[PDB]
Parts: sequence; structure tokens; C-alpha cells
Amino acid sequence: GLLVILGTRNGELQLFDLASSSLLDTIEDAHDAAIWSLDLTSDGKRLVTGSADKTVKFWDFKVLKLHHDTTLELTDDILCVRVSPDDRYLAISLLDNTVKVFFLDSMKFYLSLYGHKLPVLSIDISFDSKMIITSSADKNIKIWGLDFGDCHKSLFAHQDSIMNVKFLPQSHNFFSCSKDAVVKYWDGEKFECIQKLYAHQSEVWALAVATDGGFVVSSSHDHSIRIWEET
Amino acid sequence: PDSTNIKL
Amino acid sequence: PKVIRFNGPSDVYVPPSKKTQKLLRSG
Amino acid sequence: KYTTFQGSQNFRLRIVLATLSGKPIKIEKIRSGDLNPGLKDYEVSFLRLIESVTNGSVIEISYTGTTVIYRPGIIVGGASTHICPSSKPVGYFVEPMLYLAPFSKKKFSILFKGITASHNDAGIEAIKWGLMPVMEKFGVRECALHTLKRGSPPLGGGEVHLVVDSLIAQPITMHEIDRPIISSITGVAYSTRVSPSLVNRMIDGAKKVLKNLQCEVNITADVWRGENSGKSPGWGITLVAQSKQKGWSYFAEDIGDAGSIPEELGEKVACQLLEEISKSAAVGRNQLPLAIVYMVIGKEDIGRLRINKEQIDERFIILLRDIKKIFNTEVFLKPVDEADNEDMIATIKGIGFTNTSKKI
Amino acid sequence: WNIGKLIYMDNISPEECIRRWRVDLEKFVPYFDTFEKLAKKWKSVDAIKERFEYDTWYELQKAKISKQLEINNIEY
Amino acid sequence: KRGGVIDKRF
Repeated sequence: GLLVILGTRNGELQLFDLASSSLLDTIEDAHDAAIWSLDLTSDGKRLVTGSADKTVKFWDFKVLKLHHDTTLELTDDILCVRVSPDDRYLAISLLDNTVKVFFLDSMKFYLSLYGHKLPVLSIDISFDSKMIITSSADKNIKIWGLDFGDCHKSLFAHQDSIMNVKFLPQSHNFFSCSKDAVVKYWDGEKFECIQKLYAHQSEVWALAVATDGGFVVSSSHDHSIRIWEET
Repeated sequence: PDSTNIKL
Repeated sequence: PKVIRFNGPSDVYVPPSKKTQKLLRSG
Repeated sequence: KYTTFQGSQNFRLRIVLATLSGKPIKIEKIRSGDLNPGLKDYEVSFLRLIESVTNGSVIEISYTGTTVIYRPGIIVGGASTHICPSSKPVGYFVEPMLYLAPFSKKKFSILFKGITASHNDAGIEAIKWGLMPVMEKFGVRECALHTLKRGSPPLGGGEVHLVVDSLIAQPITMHEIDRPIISSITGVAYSTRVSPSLVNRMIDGAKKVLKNLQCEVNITADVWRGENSGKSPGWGITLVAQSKQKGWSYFAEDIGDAGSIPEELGEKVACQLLEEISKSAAVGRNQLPLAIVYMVIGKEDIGRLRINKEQIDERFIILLRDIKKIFNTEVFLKPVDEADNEDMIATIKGIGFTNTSKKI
Repeated sequence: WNIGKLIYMDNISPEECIRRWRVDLEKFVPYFDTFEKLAKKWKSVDAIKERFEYDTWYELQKAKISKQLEINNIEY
Repeated sequence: KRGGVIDKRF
């Protein structure tokens, strides 16, 4: 919790320290285009970044500075990159409405998820690395079995584009946010909407869940940051 | 569509 | 840095006709 | 009295060979020292299947379940349905029926239900093109295994119908002393309840290995989709090396588990088939048990079958010792005259078996 | 060590019979070596490239019978 | 019907 890494639209990668209250390192040429997605391994030593240059770049933390490790160039622009909690899988979303799964250790291709009509915006993997969720602009959430890539169920969750979906830690339940300014609580096993949260006045751009899962934080186009606490 | 527009 | 080019298998699917499907199943 | 055996080793044959002979048999000391002694459910289920296609047979399983007495009846056959326990797939039960069905009073039309594939037993696609083709060569002109539903593990839900229309007095004498020339390699890449991309990737892995060859390669993509796709996701590949000159086949087959690469297994089975060819002289190993018994049950005539030294293994030897105990038939072996290979000729006198159950 | 004798000497176990002159069929798939060992063996396929009028019908059947009987005498 | 799998197992 002492450092923060930022990915800009200009292709630059920035790192900050809270104690120093200043920017330590900036990588101007991290990517030729916007670094749309950024994910970290569980160990925290390897960084994964997705950009509009159609490449995924791996970086290492050495004492602190970043060094580019390997480049994975894809056929299309990348929207989201997610690393499984076990660090065994790497899921990437493409504008072509397909999500590609890779093996993090060897970078061998594993699965090609298909069935989204519009590009997938967010990807999230269950704590047990069994279930994976894909949310796209087509207003649908699809839950897939990572063993064979099979869509267990497709849910018409929201009335507009769904930007972020997150698993609750140690459980298959998950949250979802969309441009309709509604946050919905779901059951990963029964596939039912547990609760609907109507507090946002506008589009909900980001969502995050606490490591313990006690509370959830959502921010929207109304400049409002609110904390949803489990009671 | 524009990639910047749809997500942001 | 190592650059790896991944041209994944095409997900486009040509479904066989029902009649050719029966012939293949019968064998 | 009863010819006696020990253990579960070759449980199906000692019953199958017993059923064909008409000689009563005792199997004893079945897993005596194990925590769960005695017969397994799938073995017990196999006993139920044997009773269904026969009449007049007495099957007695000891109180502890470690000893079974089997007094064979006549093969009668007919129409029936058999529920296969989850411990084994349908191929576990289809295989022994192939040995008895062509010598039946009535036609075998048996409906099987359960898992349709496994890592250790014959698959559907193996039987259709890997074992059955041997049967036509032995005189079983018409025999079919219809695939109504596929069932992958662990939940299965598949459906296969076994129909043999050819009823014969006994298989024709076997005369093959040459190494078949494989003309082309075929196969079926199948998957259940999954995206067809998986099926294509496996052919890619298989083709990668086999593209070096000078013969045609054509692998069918049998993606199963819908209500007939079973209750579990699963996939596998079987690749068959075929010889149109005299109708012969060599085949290999495996299925995939969760988290495996379709290309990897496609490479494995395509690589795998070549090893079966390398160990084969006239037949691959996985149909040696089928071919040898038919030679044994032929007319009072010497059949000849070419085998490779790689094929004469512990499984082959134990199979032969079982045959002698029950038929008193000995497989004599004479070396080939050629020096290019060390292939080997198996010569067997038939016991003069006849289908006395069929009506004339 | 002629194997033919070894086969019919039941006192010698098959495993013992096998080794001297060099598990269970219920597993239909036969034993094979490991894939990576299997893969290296056939980066080349060269080893296996080698594999790759009677007037009446009656006389034909008599010919088939007569030829077969002759085969028995030769092997006997 | 004749014959049977006379199961005397415990």
C-alpha cells in the first residue's frame, strides 16, 4: 500500500510513492497508444499492461524501477487484462468481442471465449480460478467455466453498457456496474440478482472490492465516491 | 464506434 | 525484449448441414 | 469340475471365453487383500449383462464377493437395455459383447447408457473403426454401433446402440502373413458441450505431427451440440491408419481433461498412432485380443496372422495362457523368412466352434 | 532362450518370461511411453516409411478347400 | 427366464 502505478492514455506508465508524495519513475514509451488495462500478479513482482498498440507487455520490479520483459502482440486492440489469483491464467479482452485465455507460466494459448456481441469491457476470475466473468457493452454478463471455457449462463444484467464486474473474495458472488447508474449484487451459483443499489446519478465508471470483502466502493460521473458496507 | 468513447 | 506473435485459431464456425450430419453419424 | 483362476486379471475374457466354450469356470481370490475386497460394481454390472444375453447360465458370487462361479448358458441375445455404472464407460461393456454377439440365437440389439469415453477403455470411435473392422475381416459382414447421444465424464448421459446383423456359424480362417501398406490416415475429432474451436485446434496439433507424411490426412470434426451433447463437457481424438488394399486399420485414441491444451493432445494421439504402427506387423496391439480369439474359435483349420516382436508382451502371454487353460489350444509361432524386419507368424488351430444356437 | 518354450512353462511368470529372452487388458488402451520421449522419437518419420481362373464356381470352392488342406500338410 | 446372478453378497 505504499506505491501506486498509473496507466495513461498517452502510452505512459507512471509510478508514485505515498511517503515521498512524488513521482519516482515515468516510462514515456511504455506503449505507442493508450495503456487501457493494467494488472499485477499475486506475488507483485510482475506487471501486465494492455494497450491500443495491440500488445501485452510484461515488466519486472527491481530495486524501484520497471524493466520490460516480453511483448505479446495481439491481432486487435486490448480492452482489459486480468491475471488469475493463482497466477496460472491470463485473460485478455479484444475489440473483436472475443476473450483470450493464456497460461501465465509459459504464455501458451489456452481458450478462445466467444458469444459477446459487443467488446468485453471487464474480466474477473473467481478466487478458486474456476469461474470467470465477462461483461461487455452488449448489456450482458456471461459466466464461464474455465475448465472447458463453457458459458454456464448469460445474464441480461443492466439496461446499458456494463463497465466493471468484480468477484467477492472467498465467494462466487459478484457485483456489476453499468452506465444506467445502478450497482447490482449477484449470486455466482444461483445466478440471481440479490440486491439493486440505486444511488448513482450518472454512469458508474469504476468499481472495486475490499480484500476482506467487507465493503465495496463505486465512483460515477457525478464525481461522487460512496462506500457500500456489508451490514 | 470509438474505443475511447464506449468505455470512457 | 522477446516478441511473440500469436495468431490464434479462427473462431468462425461453418455448421454442417443436417443431411451430411446424418450421413457422417451413420457411417 | 471347474477350471480355476486367480484374481480379477482378465475378468471379462475368462467369462467371455467361458461363455463361448460352455465350460464352467471359477474365479477366486478377487482382490482378497484389499480394503474393499471382491467384485466391483462395473464387474457385477458386466455379469448382469452376460445373463441378459444368455439363458440357462448360473452365476454365483460368494458371500464375501471374492469368488464367483460361472456355469455358461447358450448365447441367445435379443433386444434389451443396459445401464452402465459411472465407474466405467459403455466401451467397457460393448467390447465383450463383440466377442459373443455374432454367434447368437437372435440378433443383438442392445441399448447402452452411461459415460461414453475414458482414458483406459475403448471409445465409441475406436470400436466403430478400430475393432469392428477386424470383425468384417473375420466374416461378420454387418455390425453397427449407432451413436444416439454422447456422454462425457463425469456426468455422462450418453447413448449408444449396438446392432450386429451378421449371424455366422464361426469366423473364417485367418490368413495374413504380410505387413499391410497403409494408404491413408483418417479420424474423428469430437467434443461435447463446448465451443467447436477446440475441435479444430486438435486437428491442427494432429496435422502438425503428421504433415511430414506422404499420404492423405483427413480428420472429421464431429462437434456434438445440443440435447445430444451429454451432461458434461468433454473432448477427444481418435486417429486411424487405414489400408484399403485388404481392409485393415490401426488406431489410437485419447480424451482430454480439464485444463489441457487441445493442440497438445492432438499432437499426442497423432504421434501416438505412429507408435502403434511401429509396434504393428499386421495388427496393432489393442485389437490383438479380438483377432486371436477368433482364430482360436475357427474351424478345424490353421489360421496364420503376422505379429511383431513388440506385440508379444505380458498382456499377450497372459492372454495365451488363459486360452490354453480353457480351450487347451496352443498358439505356435514360427519366424518370418525376411530379414528387413523381425516380424513373427502366429499359427492357431481352431477348436471347431459352431453357432448351434441359431435356427436353421 | 526360445520364447515358445517360455510361454508354456507356466512356472515362469510372464514378466520373468519377457525379460529373459530380451499388466491387465481391462485397460483397453495399451501401454505407451511418455509424450516428450514419444515426440522426440519421430521428429523424423523415416523408420516407418517402409510400411507406407476356374471355369465353374464349384471348382473354385474345391480349389479353396484343396489349397487349404495343402497348407495344413506343409505346416504339420 | 432361467439362470440368474444369485447374489449372496453381504
